[PDB]
Amino acid sequence: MVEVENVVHEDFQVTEEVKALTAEIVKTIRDIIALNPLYRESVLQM
Amino acid sequence: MVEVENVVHEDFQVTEEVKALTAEIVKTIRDIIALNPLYRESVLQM
Amino acid sequence: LKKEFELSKLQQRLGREVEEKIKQTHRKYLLQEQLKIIKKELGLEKDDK
Amino acid sequence: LKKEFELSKLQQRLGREVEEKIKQTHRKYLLQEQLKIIKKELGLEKDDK
Amino acid sequence: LKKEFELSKLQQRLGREVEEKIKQTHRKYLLQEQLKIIKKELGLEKDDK
Amino acid sequence: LKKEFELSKLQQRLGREVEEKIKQTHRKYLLQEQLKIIKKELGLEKDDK
Repeated sequence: MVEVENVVHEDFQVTEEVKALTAEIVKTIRDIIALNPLYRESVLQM
Repeated sequence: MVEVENVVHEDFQVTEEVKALTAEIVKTIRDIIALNPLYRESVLQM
Repeated sequence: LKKEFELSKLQQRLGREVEEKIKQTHRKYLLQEQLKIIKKELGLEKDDK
Repeated sequence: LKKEFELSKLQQRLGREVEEKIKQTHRKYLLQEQLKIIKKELGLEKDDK
Repeated sequence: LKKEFELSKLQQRLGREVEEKIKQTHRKYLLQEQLKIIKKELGLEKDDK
Repeated sequence: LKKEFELSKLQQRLGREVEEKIKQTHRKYLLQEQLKIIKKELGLEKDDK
């Protein structure tokens, strides 16, 4: 069966301010597990 | 004696916020067995 | 994430509101529950000094 | 070896037995102490000097 | 579940209180005992038979 | 190794000499330290024999 590894991973040359949203994602995940705790927070620490 | 399997089980069609209360049920159960441990935790890990 | 957190938040806040309205139940009810614990815990005494 | 072993095992059982007697003492004291505090809470049974 | 929980947390507070009172008893007894040994230690007959 | 041993030796010896001259401080100073310790933790007016 036809398949292709179209694992796109394009990135802007300047990779400085592109990781700032990730910081908000992990802070929002900490707020998601703090006000509505679902899973452990140890995986975020690993 | 007359009987019928009237195992009523109404459930909201929308099953998004209905399992959110379950999270509080399991947190209270975890705090009851953590703060007042009565039985084994292997059944809970299974 | 905003919408999901708002859903969990609206449920938690509406439930917190339910929780406050149940907290409106007077502390006399809690002390009555403790009084029921005095009357529904055991009947007989064992190894009394 | 068996002759010594029998006496040793006997001593071990005997020691645990005395220890379990201490536990049967104090565990019932924990239950009775809880009973007392609940009986003192029902109204006013003990008070200070 | 909360109805059970209120009593449990109350019992937990009561248990730590009774145990800490026993500790405040005996720790202070160790202090007073140390006080005595320093009041006695000096070379003396240590009143007795 | 010789130079290091002579340096370590002179340092340990000079420090041992300073330490000996400090041990000349009387044991009464130690007893006074314990005295201040007795006063730092006592309280409790006299209501005994």
